[PDB]
Amino acid sequence: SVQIVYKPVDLSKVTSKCGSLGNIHHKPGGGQVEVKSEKLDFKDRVQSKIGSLDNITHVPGGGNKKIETHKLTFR
Amino acid sequence: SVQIVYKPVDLSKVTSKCGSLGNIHHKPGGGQVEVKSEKLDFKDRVQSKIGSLDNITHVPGGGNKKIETHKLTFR
Amino acid sequence: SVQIVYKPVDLSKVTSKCGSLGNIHHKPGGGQVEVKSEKLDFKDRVQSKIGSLDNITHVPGGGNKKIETHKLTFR
Amino acid sequence: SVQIVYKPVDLSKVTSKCGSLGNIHHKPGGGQVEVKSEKLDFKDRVQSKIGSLDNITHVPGGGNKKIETHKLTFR
Amino acid sequence: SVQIVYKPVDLSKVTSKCGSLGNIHHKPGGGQVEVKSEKLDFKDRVQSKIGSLDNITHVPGGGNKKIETHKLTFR
Amino acid sequence: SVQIVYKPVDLSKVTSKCGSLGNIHHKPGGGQVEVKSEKLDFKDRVQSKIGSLDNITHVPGGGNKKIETHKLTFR
Repeated sequence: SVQIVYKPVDLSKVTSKCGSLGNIHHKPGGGQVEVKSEKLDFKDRVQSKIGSLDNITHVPGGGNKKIETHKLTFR
Repeated sequence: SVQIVYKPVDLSKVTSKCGSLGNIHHKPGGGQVEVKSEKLDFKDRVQSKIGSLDNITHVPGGGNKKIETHKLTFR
Repeated sequence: SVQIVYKPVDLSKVTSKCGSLGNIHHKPGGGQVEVKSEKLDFKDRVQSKIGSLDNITHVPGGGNKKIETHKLTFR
Repeated sequence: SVQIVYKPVDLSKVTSKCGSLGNIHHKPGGGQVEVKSEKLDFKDRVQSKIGSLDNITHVPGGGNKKIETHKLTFR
Repeated sequence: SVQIVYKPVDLSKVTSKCGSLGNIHHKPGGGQVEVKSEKLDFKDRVQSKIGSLDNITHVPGGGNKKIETHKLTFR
Repeated sequence: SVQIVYKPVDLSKVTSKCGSLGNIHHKPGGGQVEVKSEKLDFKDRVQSKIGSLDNITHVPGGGNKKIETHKLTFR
């Protein structure tokens, strides 16, 4: 006689908390911004940002990836 | 005689909390922004942003990916 | 006679908390910013940022990756 | 021959969240309270409270009680 | 022959979160309280409280109580 | 022959988080309290409190209690 019992159990947790969480910002204050430009020249792509206060959260990450394999094989 | 019992159990959790979460902003204040331009020239694509206050959340990430395989095989 | 019992149990946690968490910022204050530009020339991509206060959280990381294998084999 | 295996598993949760939780109160404003008392008589206990704004959380409850008994008995 | 295996497992949680939790109060404002008392008489205990703004959290409760019994008994 | 393997496992958690926790109070304001008392009489104990602002946390409770009896008994 042969008996095989195959009963792996998974109760595990996987978790990511990525970015800005639970922070307090109280009266954050951008000052005056002046940009003055004259007679400039450009011969390729210009990417420009101007501003008094920028608050930015950027999250390419925090991804979860679970790979699981089971392979009971007999004779 | 042969007996195979194949009863893997999955109760596992996967979670992502990506971006800006639970934050408090109290009276965030952008200042005056002045941009002045004269006699400029451009010969390729211009991307421009101007503003007093920018609050931004960008999340390309936070994706969950579960891949699972079972392969009971006999003779 | 043969009896095989295969019962691995997983109760594990995997966790990441990446970025800015639980911080307090009280009256953070950007100063006056003045940019004055004249007769500049550019032959390349221009990437430009100007601003009084920038608060930035960038998280490419904090990803979780679990790879798990089971391979009971008989004769 | 006799074999007895006694392996109850407990993974249970018990939880109470009693009182005031997660509320927001914005500018709650008690009015003017004026009490004028004259020529009174009291012949037993006086218990007295006077006030403009009261926030009160009282929790006599929210208790958790787990009673667990195991009694394997043989002949 | 006799074999007894007695291996009960407890992984359970018990938790209480009793009182005032995670609340936000923004500018809560008690008003003026005026008490004027004249020619009064008292012939037993006086308990008295007067005040403009009261925040009170009182927790006689929230207790956790685990009672656990094991009584393997043989012949 | 007789064999007894008494090996119970406890991995359980017990926890109380009683009182005031994680709250935010921004500029809480008691108003003016005026008490004027004239020609009074008291013939037993006086307990008295007067004040503009109170913040009271009182926790007679929140206790954790565990009782755990093991009684392997043989012939």
